Amino acid sequence: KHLKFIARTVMVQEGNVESAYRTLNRILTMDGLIEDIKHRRYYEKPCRRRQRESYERCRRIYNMEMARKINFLMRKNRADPWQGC
Amino acid sequence: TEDFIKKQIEEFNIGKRHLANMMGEDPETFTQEDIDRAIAYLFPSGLFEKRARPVMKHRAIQWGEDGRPFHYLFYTGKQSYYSLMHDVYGMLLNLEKHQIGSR
Repeated sequence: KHLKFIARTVMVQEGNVESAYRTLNRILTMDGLIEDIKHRRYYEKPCRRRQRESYERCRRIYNMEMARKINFLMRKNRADPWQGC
Repeated sequence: TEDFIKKQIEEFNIGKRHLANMMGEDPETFTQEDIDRAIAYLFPSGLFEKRARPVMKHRAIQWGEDGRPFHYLFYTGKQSYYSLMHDVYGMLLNLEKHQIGSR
Protein backbone atom coordinates (compact mmCIF):
# COMPACT_ATOMS: atom_id res chain seq x y z
CA LYS A 1 0.00 0.00 0.00
CA HIS A 2 3.13 2.16 0.02
CA LEU A 3 4.72 3.98 -2.89
CA LYS A 4 7.08 1.87 -4.98
CA PHE A 5 10.78 2.46 -5.69
CA ILE A 6 11.48 4.34 -2.46
CA ALA A 7 12.21 1.57 0.05
CA ARG A 8 15.30 -0.60 -0.46
CA THR A 9 16.08 1.21 -3.72
CA VAL A 10 19.64 2.07 -4.77
CA MET A 11 20.45 4.11 -7.87
CA VAL A 12 23.29 2.75 -10.00
CA GLN A 13 26.23 5.13 -10.42
CA GLU A 14 27.67 5.25 -13.95
CA GLY A 15 26.53 1.69 -14.63
CA ASN A 16 28.45 -0.14 -11.88
CA VAL A 17 25.48 -2.44 -11.35
CA GLU A 18 27.62 -4.88 -9.36
CA SER A 19 28.66 -2.10 -6.97
CA ALA A 20 25.07 -0.93 -6.57
CA TYR A 21 23.93 -4.48 -5.80
CA ARG A 22 26.69 -4.89 -3.21
CA THR A 23 25.70 -1.56 -1.64
CA LEU A 24 22.05 -2.62 -1.44
CA ASN A 25 23.04 -5.97 0.07
CA ARG A 26 25.20 -4.18 2.65
CA ILE A 27 22.27 -1.88 3.49
CA LEU A 28 19.96 -4.87 3.97
CA THR A 29 22.55 -6.62 6.15
CA MET A 30 23.12 -3.53 8.30
CA ASP A 31 19.37 -3.04 8.76
CA GLY A 32 18.98 -6.72 9.70
CA LEU A 33 16.50 -7.50 6.92
CA ILE A 34 18.57 -10.44 5.66
CA GLU A 35 18.64 -11.94 9.16
CA ASP A 36 14.85 -11.68 9.43
CA ILE A 37 14.29 -13.09 5.93
CA LYS A 38 16.45 -16.14 6.57
CA HIS A 39 15.25 -16.74 10.14
CA ARG A 40 11.59 -16.56 9.07
CA ARG A 41 12.03 -19.45 6.63
CA TYR A 42 11.39 -21.84 9.53
CA TYR A 43 9.61 -21.15 12.81
CA GLU A 44 12.03 -20.69 15.71
CA LYS A 45 10.26 -21.76 18.88
CA PRO A 46 10.05 -19.03 21.55
CA CYS A 47 12.29 -20.88 24.01
CA ARG A 48 14.92 -21.37 21.31
CA ARG A 49 14.62 -17.72 20.31
CA ARG A 50 15.08 -16.58 23.91
CA GLN A 51 18.10 -18.85 24.37
CA ARG A 52 19.63 -17.56 21.13
CA GLU A 53 19.03 -13.92 22.09
CA SER A 54 20.54 -14.43 25.55
CA TYR A 55 23.56 -16.17 24.02
CA GLU A 56 23.98 -13.36 21.49
CA ARG A 57 23.82 -10.70 24.22
CA CYS A 58 26.35 -12.59 26.34
CA ARG A 59 28.67 -13.09 23.36
CA ARG A 60 28.47 -9.42 22.37
CA ILE A 61 29.19 -8.28 25.93
CA TYR A 62 32.10 -10.71 26.26
CA ASN A 63 33.56 -9.69 22.90
CA MET A 64 33.31 -6.00 23.79
CA GLU A 65 34.98 -6.61 27.16
CA MET A 66 37.76 -8.67 25.57
CA ALA A 67 38.35 -6.03 22.89
CA ARG A 68 38.48 -3.27 25.52
CA LYS A 69 40.93 -5.30 27.61
CA ILE A 70 43.16 -5.96 24.59
CA ASN A 71 43.10 -2.29 23.59
CA PHE A 72 43.91 -1.19 27.14
CA LEU A 73 46.82 -3.64 27.44
CA MET A 74 48.14 -2.87 23.95
CA ARG A 75 49.94 0.18 25.38
CA LYS A 76 52.27 -2.13 27.32
CA ASN A 77 53.33 -3.83 24.06
CA ARG A 78 56.06 -1.25 23.36
CA ALA A 79 59.74 -2.15 23.16
CA ASP A 80 61.42 -3.10 26.41
CA PRO A 81 63.05 0.01 27.94
CA TRP A 82 64.93 -1.91 30.66
CA GLN A 83 66.65 -4.55 28.53
CA GLY A 84 69.08 -6.51 30.68
CA CYS A 85 67.23 -5.67 33.90
CA THR B 1 86.81 -25.46 52.54
CA GLU B 2 89.90 -23.37 51.81
CA ASP B 3 91.83 -25.30 54.47
CA PHE B 4 91.45 -28.54 52.51
CA ILE B 5 92.57 -26.80 49.31
CA LYS B 6 95.62 -25.34 51.06
CA LYS B 7 96.50 -28.76 52.49
CA GLN B 8 96.23 -30.23 48.99
CA ILE B 9 98.47 -27.44 47.65
CA GLU B 10 101.13 -28.18 50.26
CA GLU B 11 100.87 -31.91 49.52
CA PHE B 12 101.26 -31.21 45.80
CA ASN B 13 104.34 -29.08 46.44
CA ILE B 14 105.93 -31.82 48.56
CA GLY B 15 105.09 -34.45 45.93
CA LYS B 16 106.50 -32.21 43.20
CA ARG B 17 109.76 -31.97 45.13
CA HIS B 18 109.86 -35.76 45.49
CA LEU B 19 109.14 -36.20 41.77
CA ALA B 20 111.94 -33.79 40.87
CA ASN B 21 114.26 -35.75 43.16
CA MET B 22 113.24 -39.06 41.59
CA MET B 23 113.74 -37.82 38.03
CA GLY B 24 116.99 -36.06 38.95
CA GLU B 25 115.61 -32.73 37.74
CA ASP B 26 116.20 -29.39 39.42
CA PRO B 27 113.43 -28.91 42.03
CA GLU B 28 113.29 -25.19 41.19
CA THR B 29 112.75 -25.38 37.40
CA PHE B 30 110.58 -28.52 37.69
CA THR B 31 107.52 -27.17 35.90
CA GLN B 32 104.09 -28.63 35.15
CA GLU B 33 105.19 -30.03 31.78
CA ASP B 34 108.07 -31.81 33.50
CA ILE B 35 105.60 -33.16 36.06
CA ASP B 36 103.33 -34.50 33.32
CA ARG B 37 106.21 -36.09 31.39
CA ALA B 38 107.59 -37.71 34.55
CA ILE B 39 104.17 -39.07 35.53
CA ALA B 40 103.56 -40.41 32.02
CA TYR B 41 106.94 -42.17 32.03
CA LEU B 42 106.65 -43.56 35.57
CA PHE B 43 103.00 -44.68 35.20
CA PRO B 44 102.56 -45.54 31.51
CA SER B 45 98.82 -45.87 30.86
CA GLY B 46 97.47 -46.36 27.36
CA LEU B 47 93.84 -45.62 28.15
CA PHE B 48 92.49 -43.66 25.19
CA GLU B 49 90.46 -41.25 27.33
CA LYS B 50 93.20 -38.87 28.48
CA ARG B 51 91.12 -37.82 31.50
CA ALA B 52 91.44 -41.38 32.86
CA ARG B 53 95.25 -41.43 32.73
CA PRO B 54 97.30 -40.75 35.88
CA VAL B 55 97.75 -37.05 36.56
CA MET B 56 99.49 -34.91 39.18
CA LYS B 57 98.17 -31.35 39.18
CA HIS B 58 97.57 -28.37 41.46
CA ARG B 59 84.87 -25.01 42.45
CA ALA B 60 84.99 -22.77 45.53
CA ILE B 61 82.66 -21.71 48.36
CA GLN B 62 80.93 -18.34 48.25
CA TRP B 63 80.84 -17.43 51.95
CA GLY B 64 83.27 -17.15 54.83
CA GLU B 65 83.27 -18.65 58.30
CA ASP B 66 80.81 -16.02 59.57
CA GLY B 67 78.25 -17.05 56.93
CA ARG B 68 78.30 -13.72 55.08
CA PRO B 69 78.57 -14.30 51.31
CA PHE B 70 81.30 -12.48 49.43
CA HIS B 71 79.23 -11.44 46.39
CA TYR B 72 76.35 -8.99 46.81
CA LEU B 73 74.33 -10.93 44.20
CA PHE B 74 74.87 -14.32 45.85
CA TYR B 75 71.22 -14.88 46.79
CA THR B 76 70.23 -14.77 43.12
CA GLY B 77 71.84 -18.21 42.86
CA LYS B 78 73.59 -17.17 39.61
CA GLN B 79 75.82 -14.43 41.00
CA SER B 80 78.38 -14.61 38.18
CA TYR B 81 75.85 -14.33 35.35
CA TYR B 82 73.86 -11.57 37.01
CA SER B 83 77.00 -9.64 37.95
CA LEU B 84 78.08 -9.82 34.31
CA MET B 85 74.63 -8.62 33.22
CA HIS B 86 74.79 -5.79 35.77
CA ASP B 87 78.18 -4.65 34.47
CA VAL B 88 77.01 -4.81 30.85
CA TYR B 89 73.88 -2.82 31.70
CA GLY B 90 76.00 -0.23 33.50
CA MET B 91 78.25 0.09 30.45
CA LEU B 92 75.17 0.52 28.26
CA LEU B 93 73.87 3.23 30.59
CA ASN B 94 77.22 5.01 30.41
CA LEU B 95 77.26 4.83 26.61
CA GLU B 96 73.69 6.13 26.38
CA LYS B 97 74.41 8.98 28.80
CA HIS B 98 77.58 9.96 26.93
CA GLN B 99 75.72 9.96 23.60
CA ILE B 100 84.59 -10.70 9.79
CA GLY B 101 85.97 -13.86 11.37
CA SER B 102 84.68 -13.53 14.93
CA ARG B 103 81.52 -14.93 16.50
